[PDB]
Amino acid sequence: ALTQPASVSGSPGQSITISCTGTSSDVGGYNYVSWYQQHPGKAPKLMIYDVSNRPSGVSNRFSGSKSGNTASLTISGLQAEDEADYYCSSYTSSSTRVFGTGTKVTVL
Amino acid sequence: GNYNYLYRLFRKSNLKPFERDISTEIYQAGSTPCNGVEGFNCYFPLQSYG
Amino acid sequence: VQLVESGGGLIQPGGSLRLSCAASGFTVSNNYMSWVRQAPGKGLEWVSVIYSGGSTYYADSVKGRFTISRDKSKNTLYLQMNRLRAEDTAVYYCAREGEVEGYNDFWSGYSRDRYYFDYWGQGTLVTVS
Repeated sequence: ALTQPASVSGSPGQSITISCTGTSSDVGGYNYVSWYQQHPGKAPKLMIYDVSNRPSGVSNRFSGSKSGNTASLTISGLQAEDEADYYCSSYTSSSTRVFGTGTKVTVL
Repeated sequence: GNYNYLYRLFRKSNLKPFERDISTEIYQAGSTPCNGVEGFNCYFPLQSYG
Repeated sequence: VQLVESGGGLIQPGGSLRLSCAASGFTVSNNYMSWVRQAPGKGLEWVSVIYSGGSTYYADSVKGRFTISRDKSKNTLYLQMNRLRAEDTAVYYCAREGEVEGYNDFWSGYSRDRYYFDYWGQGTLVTVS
């Protein structure tokens, strides 16, 4: 499975990093780590895919990376709308997909 | 949506003239192991038009 | 691209429930379709995924109990749930995978993999009691 910090917090203007440690099979072996944003009562939204890339139509402050078995979502310039939980979905390692525990961000 | 026409998205190799194939065997672009199974780097044969 | 779901509701343990996910603007055979559930106020758990054709892949928590299917004619995605249990109480989402050449980063061509999640369904409540 994928482990995530249960919550992170920060003030508007600065940056926050979000970690996701897993095995060497999916995150450390493969390169299809993704990130999502889900507001309470809404369906999740694709935030990051293909690791380094970002889907068009999304604020360019969002950024992701992975160092070995650990994935990273480096959000920059937090605003008020960013308040939501973020799930890290890596590749599946032979079609048994996985998700992180979720990181509920709280903006000051 | 009349999604009823296929177009052999990526076929095994280049096609000779006036040749037709209906084989829907799974195409592998990475490793060989996958035999008739759509795996990590083994995608299903044709597409469906929109 | 639209994904509407229906079929969830109150049900007793051990019974049967079949979910529906009608997809407009694309097909259950163009790109990979996957089911993902979220327990009330909890994380996301991938339920199952069917590839563009010939795949019945599930999770170890639902193997032998859930079977994923589709109807090409009606362009709907189905999920049979047999022998439901109390820990299956969640809202279920049908997620379409990434279309081939997503957002077309003009470097790589047509290799289907593009493993991520595109727009989701609305979700339906499944309460097993």
